[PDB]
Amino acid sequence: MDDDGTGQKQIWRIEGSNKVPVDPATYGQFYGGDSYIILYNYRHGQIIYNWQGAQSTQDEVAASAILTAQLDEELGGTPVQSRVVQGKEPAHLMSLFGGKPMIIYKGGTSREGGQTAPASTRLFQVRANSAGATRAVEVLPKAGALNSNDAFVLKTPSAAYLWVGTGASEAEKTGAQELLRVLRAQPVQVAEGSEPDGFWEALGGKAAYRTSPRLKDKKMDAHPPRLFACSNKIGRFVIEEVPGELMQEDLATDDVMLLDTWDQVFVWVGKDSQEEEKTEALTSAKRYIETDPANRDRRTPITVVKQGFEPPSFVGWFLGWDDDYWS
Amino acid sequence: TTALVCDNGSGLVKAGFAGDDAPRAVFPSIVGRPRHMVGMGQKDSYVGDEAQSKRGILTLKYPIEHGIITNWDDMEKIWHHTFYNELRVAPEEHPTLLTEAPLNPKANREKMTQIMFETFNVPAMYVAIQAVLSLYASGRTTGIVLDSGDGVTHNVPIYEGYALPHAIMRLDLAGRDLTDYLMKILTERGYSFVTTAEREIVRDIKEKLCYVALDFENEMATAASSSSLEKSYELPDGQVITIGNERFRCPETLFQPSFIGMESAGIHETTYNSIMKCDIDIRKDLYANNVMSGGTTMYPGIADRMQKEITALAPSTMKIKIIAPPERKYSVWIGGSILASLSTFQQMWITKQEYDEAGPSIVHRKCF
Ligand SMILES: Nc1ncnc2c1ncn2[C@@H]1O[C@H](COP(=O)(O)OP(=O)(O)OP(=O)(O)O)[C@@H](O)[C@H]1O
Ligand SMILES: [Ca+2]
Ligand SMILES: [Ca+2]
Ligand SMILES: [Ca+2]
Ligand SMILES: [Ca+2]
Ligand SMILES: [Ca+2]
Repeated sequence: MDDDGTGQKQIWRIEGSNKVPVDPATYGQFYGGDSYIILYNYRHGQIIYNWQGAQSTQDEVAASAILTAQLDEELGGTPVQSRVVQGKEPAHLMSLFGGKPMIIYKGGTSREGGQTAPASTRLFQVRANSAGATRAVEVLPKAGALNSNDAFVLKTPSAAYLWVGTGASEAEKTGAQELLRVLRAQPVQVAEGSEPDGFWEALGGKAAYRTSPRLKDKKMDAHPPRLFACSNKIGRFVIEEVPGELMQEDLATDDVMLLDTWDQVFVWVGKDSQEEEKTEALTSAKRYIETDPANRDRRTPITVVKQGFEPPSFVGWFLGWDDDYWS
Repeated sequence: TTALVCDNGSGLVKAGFAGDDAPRAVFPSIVGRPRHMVGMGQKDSYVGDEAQSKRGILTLKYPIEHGIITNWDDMEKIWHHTFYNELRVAPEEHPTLLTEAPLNPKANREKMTQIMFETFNVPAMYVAIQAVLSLYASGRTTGIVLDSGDGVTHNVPIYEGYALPHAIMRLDLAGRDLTDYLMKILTERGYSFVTTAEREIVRDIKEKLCYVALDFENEMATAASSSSLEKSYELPDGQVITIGNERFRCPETLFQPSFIGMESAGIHETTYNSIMKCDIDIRKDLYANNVMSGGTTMYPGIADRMQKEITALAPSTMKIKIIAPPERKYSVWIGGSILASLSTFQQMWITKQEYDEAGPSIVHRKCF
């Protein structure tokens, strides 16, 4: 099976000890700190997506998995279950919104604290991938959080803007607006490298963000960056490509990562990694090149970054980072 | 109205209240009894911690062997003590969730249900499949679970929340076995552990210094070439003994049951065997969702090893993933707690009214 997404769908959101419905007019939006269940009827059986937000607790996740099964049972167990974790949504689940972007807010109902309060002034990193799939992830309203390769939205009850990075693509331009409407306010369409003095004020700080000649290249949609996991945990060195969208989670604290942005290759060493792992990663990074489609630009720099000390030119490739994460 | 959750293991009883993140009470599934006067009010039976700390006037018995209840009278002792001594509640006042082993015989489920209703007069009850709970605990409803504890090891294929009985594998080698074996080898080493009181010493040496080698033969070699693998363990009398290669030889048993006289294959083969018993369709999902659970899956290194071995049995391409929750000593209990806290359970319960009308049988249609 696989259709538009234009079909009829029902979305729930495991709150405390119950799967409570989600206002149909906000279907698109989700709280990255909770778990949802969504029933979708194709356009020809059904399928249930158990979407587990990145910051949702075990009690929720566990709950959300049980209710997904119980729902499947209740409907005669004909529908298909599909567990998806934040950031790794399948193309289809991603289309259940007529083309609107998938918005993901900070927080959610930590049942023993209830629904958290929006903000006071917030920012979103709006990124999309090859197939146009777009995401708007809420991030801390800091200058250091911007990425020349995406479009951001800065709502600040005082004001509000729609910053658009050099390399930002249409999809992100579009979805950037959709997010503005969705929750309310008119921008101040500002492009990168020519921004007002009061945009920098919303962020309250100075700037110096995530940027690099590759990040600023709007032709990335040719050689997309790729993340590799390099581990020798099984007794031989092996490299696995990291599917889905590059997220801070994807970095194996246990091993050595390869972030090949074509014009350069970051070798990311996990804190608890192994020297032999780093070595072979390098040996390989240096060999991925040379076997070069000569499309392989001259002598690409190989750079080494240690866990917890990654530079902006590296972090700007991960959908929503979190300085405090491995701590 | 809070519900009780009970995971009766072969060697441990984890019990508590639904909603809590952890058992409130964990204690040996043992019931003692005079080995044939004492004071006054001579106790016909002591249980758990208390039946251990002593042991001199006893036999020490195990109501559950290899995941299955076999001594029901003594099992009731366990359930009472759980109810009235550890949890400190009265059974008639709380719905109760019990756990069971993968292929628990239809006769056992009934007895279990009968006892809970006719002997403890509970309001309502339910029985879950251990491995399945551990899977829920991780947020999955599909994948193959490895549940190795104190008396048994199970390979349990789960797809969309339901275990696949034709594909389950039972291996009667686990916790206790490995402990006892560790006594044998240590004894051959020169030190002497034979006594039951000493059985417990060894158990701690097992949970603190054993590990699974990535490559048993290399480790064997290294252990024999230097002394880099050796560890010092201070006994209670102060004597310090050094356990070396026996650190990994012990749980090496898992992968080579051959080491304790068993004919069976290793936990990696049974896993493969099991996966291959399931539809060719869901086998990918299975390989990506190896969820470990149980005390015996806590050995440092078993996860990776488990990955190595299966990677060599599975087809060249398969993506292998081994999930190893830190909390895995209590997956079963946790998941059960969470499952019983859900508002949807209220309806799933077996009420006493229902039991009075239908009788024990009801457990087969109500639980599943
Ligand atoms: N760190 C550890 N390492 C190795 N084994 C451990 C560790 N901690 C606990 N165990 C073992 O786990 C077993 C008890 O855990 P568990 O709750 O799985 O027992 P159980 O559920 O009664 O066993 P089963 O489910 O087979 O009936 C014991 O044999 C204990 O030695
Ligand atoms: Ca189904
Ligand atoms: Ca939450
Ligand atoms: Ca972009
Ligand atoms: Ca490693
Ligand atoms: Ca158990």
